Amino acid sequence: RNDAERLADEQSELVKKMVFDTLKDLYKKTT
Amino acid sequence: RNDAERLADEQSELVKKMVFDTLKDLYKKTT
Amino acid sequence: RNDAERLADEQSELVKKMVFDTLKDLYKKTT
Amino acid sequence: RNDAERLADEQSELVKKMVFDTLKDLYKKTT
Repeated sequence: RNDAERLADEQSELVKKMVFDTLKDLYKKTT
Repeated sequence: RNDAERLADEQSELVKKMVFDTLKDLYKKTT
Repeated sequence: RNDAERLADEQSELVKKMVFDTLKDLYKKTT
Repeated sequence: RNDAERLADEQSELVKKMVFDTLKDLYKKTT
């Protein structure tokens, strides 16, 4: 069993999604 | 919508894999 | 002259700082 | 404060250099 593995995936997915929104609109300001 | 989107996507996945490993070690110390 | 170079640094610095706060408190939840 | 901090720092710089290059190309298309 590895809760940290699955658990870590969650938190990581939360950050990746957050960056998307930011970088998304941020990258739009240029183009 | 534009390159700005496809970009933010490449960054997220990049940041995810990065933070993904971090959390792993974070819990490793105490699981 | 390269405004994109210096300009890019700014935006990038804004994201890095943002991630710090997030990852900071996020990494604290573990330890 | 703890490893959680030193970590978030390593991630930021990592995400920065990543987003730093992106912006470069973003403006490259139109500067």
